[PDB]
Amino acid sequence: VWAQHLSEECRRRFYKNWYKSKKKAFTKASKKWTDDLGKKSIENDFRKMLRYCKVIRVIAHSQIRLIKQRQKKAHVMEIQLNGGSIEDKVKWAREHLEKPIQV
Amino acid sequence: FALNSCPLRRVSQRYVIGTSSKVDLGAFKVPEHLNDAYFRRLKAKKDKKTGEADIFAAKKERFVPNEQRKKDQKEVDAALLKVIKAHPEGKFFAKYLQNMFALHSSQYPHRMRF
Amino acid sequence: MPFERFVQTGRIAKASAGPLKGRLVAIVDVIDQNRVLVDGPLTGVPRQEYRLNNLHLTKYRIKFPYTAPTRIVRKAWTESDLKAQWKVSPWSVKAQNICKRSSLNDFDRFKLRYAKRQRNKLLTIAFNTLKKRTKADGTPRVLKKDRRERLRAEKAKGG
Amino acid sequence: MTGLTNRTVVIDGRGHLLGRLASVVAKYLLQGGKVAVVRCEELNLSGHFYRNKIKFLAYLRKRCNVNPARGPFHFRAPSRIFYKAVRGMIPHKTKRGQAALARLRVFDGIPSPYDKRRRVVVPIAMRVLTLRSDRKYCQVGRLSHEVGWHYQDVIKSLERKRKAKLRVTLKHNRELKKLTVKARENIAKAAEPFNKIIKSYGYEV
Amino acid sequence: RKEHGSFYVGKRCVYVYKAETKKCVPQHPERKTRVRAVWGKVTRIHGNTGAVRARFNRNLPGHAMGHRIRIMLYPSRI
RNA sequence: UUUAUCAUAAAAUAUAACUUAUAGUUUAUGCAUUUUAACACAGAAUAAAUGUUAUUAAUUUGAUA
RNA sequence: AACGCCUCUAAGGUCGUAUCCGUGCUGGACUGCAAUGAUAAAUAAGGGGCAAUUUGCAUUGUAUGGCUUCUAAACCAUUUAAAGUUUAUAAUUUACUUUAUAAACGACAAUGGAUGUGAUGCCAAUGUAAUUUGUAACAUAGUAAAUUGGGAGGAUCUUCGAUCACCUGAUGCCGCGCUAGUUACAUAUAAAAGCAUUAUUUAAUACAAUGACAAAGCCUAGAAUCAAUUGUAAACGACUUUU
Repeated sequence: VWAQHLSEECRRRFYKNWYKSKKKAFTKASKKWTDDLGKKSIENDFRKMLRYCKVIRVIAHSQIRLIKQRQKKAHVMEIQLNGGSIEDKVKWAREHLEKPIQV
Repeated sequence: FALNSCPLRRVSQRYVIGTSSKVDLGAFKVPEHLNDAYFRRLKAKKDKKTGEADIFAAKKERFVPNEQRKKDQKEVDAALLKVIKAHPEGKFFAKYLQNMFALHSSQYPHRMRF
Repeated sequence: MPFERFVQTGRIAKASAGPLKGRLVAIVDVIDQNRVLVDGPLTGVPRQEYRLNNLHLTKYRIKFPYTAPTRIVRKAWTESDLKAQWKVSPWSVKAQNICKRSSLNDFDRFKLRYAKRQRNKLLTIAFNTLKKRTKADGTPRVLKKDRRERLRAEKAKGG
Repeated sequence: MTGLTNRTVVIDGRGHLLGRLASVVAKYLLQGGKVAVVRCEELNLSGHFYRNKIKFLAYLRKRCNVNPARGPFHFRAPSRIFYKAVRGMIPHKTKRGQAALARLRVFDGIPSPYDKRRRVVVPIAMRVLTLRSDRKYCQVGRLSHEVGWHYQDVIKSLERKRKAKLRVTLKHNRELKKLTVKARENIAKAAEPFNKIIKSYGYEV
Repeated sequence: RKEHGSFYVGKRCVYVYKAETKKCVPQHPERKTRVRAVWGKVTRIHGNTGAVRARFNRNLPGHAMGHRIRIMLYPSRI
């Protein structure tokens, strides 16, 4: 499950040429938060983690343009949450979608 | 042929599987002019009895089927059907011929009391 | 001691694997761990010995001395009346697929296995014979109580 | 399905001996076979555990010395302990006997449709027809755990998942037969119905 | 067992398979020719448990191992 | 051999009394009854089962030709 | 315990190594597996999916002599070659749990099978095969189906896995077509003269599967690489980056 808005710094792992492109990721499959979805799209996709899964890991950017490099293209990383009763882990990860976490 | 769509044809004992018991035919006439020699294909005279004649392909000279044969067919299948309904309807007596052998569970090709 | 089959004189045993297959013999004595004597007068088996792995045991003891000759086993075999109470033994009916389902000629089969469509076409339409929660009524049974009036009253349709 | 018998013969591995179930299956797979053996963590091995400990621990020290990666790859599942057998019993260096292990799928912990499809027992290879009293046996469940199989309690919890919903699909079916034995009552006056089958069975009435 | 495969001795077994060509007409009762058959005849018994040998017309190309041949039921003693 | 007849033996277990034992049983620690697979060669009687002699009934038996 | 007794052992439980096995760590079924994102050019026309596809041609795979079919509904919940299993019953109890009492089965014939283990089809014919055959009379039984919102429901390298089966709100009225039995009646079909017929066993019907064409609406409007740059990298490729 992805958050709907993502930084242009950090939709840049998904491209090997970004100047050249038309910037079309994640343009389609981020409309799932704007359709009905409450019976169909995403609340099912968060139901699935409460029941089947055992390990919930979370996906994070790094705001690398604060680092002043010539790089401008992010680093995506799966961090595992480790707090109990994975009913918690799906609500912790549903809170902190699109919101920063600092060291 | 009325029942099973099968005329008075002629088969070997090699191509046939005789079941256990009988059907009673105690007073059947078996109208003995149905000889083996009586029923060749008649014939291919190599052309139309004139001797040394012409031909085009795809002739139909072998299968009417015979008008006299349809009188012999309605004689037996009259008299056979008065018999075969009067049997005790067992496994193979009345509507009981009419289905297409392919066998089933717990039974045989090997070593049966067939 | 849950009183299993005992090899004891003369526990009545029905043989399989050897040439006395299908014969109800009587034990007379014990020769070995693995062999016994055997004597069934009424079932037609004279006094042999027999490999114990071949004969299987039934619930029928009968009393003789262990030194008995056949004539007094024969006296005892009829006196306790085995012959009538064995052909009703509760799975000696299940012997008789040997006399009925074994080879079941092809002057038997079709009739005996065409009625299984007769029986089943009257069984599947004996389904949705339903009580479980619907009851009542499970719409669209506005139309089907007319069909279900032919289960209850049944004059004439619904309703 | 349809084939030389079906397109599968599902065998439960529970309670069977590892090498008699192998040479039955490697013979049948060369007949044109299609087996699919499930529950491989349950195959019994003869001898006690410290007999088969030592023998699997000797087959893993056989590695190449020049470069160990080339040397015998020692697979540690239970289903690969058994698939290793059915390659000793198959001509696996031929294009005939390589299509004979490509009929063999072998699973350990009975998944995905081989949990509704009927699976059968091979009484020639059962333990309790073959192995005596007093004789200790093993299971390939604990052999693979003590030689490094990291998924033993994975599949034990997955078993209890499909053991648990088996009780939901039997209590669907235990009462449903109770409907049939009531549905059997209304047909005793069908026409002349049951007489033609009961006169050849009758032992189940 | 060997009394079982002693039934089939003498039966014209056939091995049936397919090929890309027709190359031939329907000459006797209608022939499409996509199906090839090598006719044979079962000869004797083989195993001690009911396998069987069969001499064929040509000789069975051995990528036919494990593929079905059809033992016929004709020519039949009863 | 086996079935069968004979005469005696001598009777080693099985039908065929009633002990005691055993627990479960009742009634007031015993009895009353119940299973004795505890079961007193505990007895009678029977099997003359077993023991002796002899003969055999479609004279019964296989293998070997 | 054997072996009236002792005994670390025969059955059973334990204590336990710098060893062994695993984790941690490095490589990754070279090119395994899962998740995911985008899905072209054009925007006139096209190209690309949806798709059973609806519309034909035409092939393969097949049940191949109408169906030598099968079903993709179960037989323990540590185990024990006598080992015990079911069944009611009474109590107990989430539970066929637990317990008692009583049964059956006597490791047979049988059960390794057809309980065809939600009870298979071997077909609606009321003449059934390499096509389908019609209509009344009588008896019981009495199905199968098609349109609308909320829930609970389902993931093991999948035969189609953001869908999904049941169930309630509720739309509605098939009242289209059920079937079994008894009896009557209405036709059509079917016969390849081969009378010691088989052959490179066709093939259908149907099932399913693509394939390609003119045929059929919908949906769709991205990238990678090279070249240039970088210097976290460098023999070369390759990797990290940038417009």
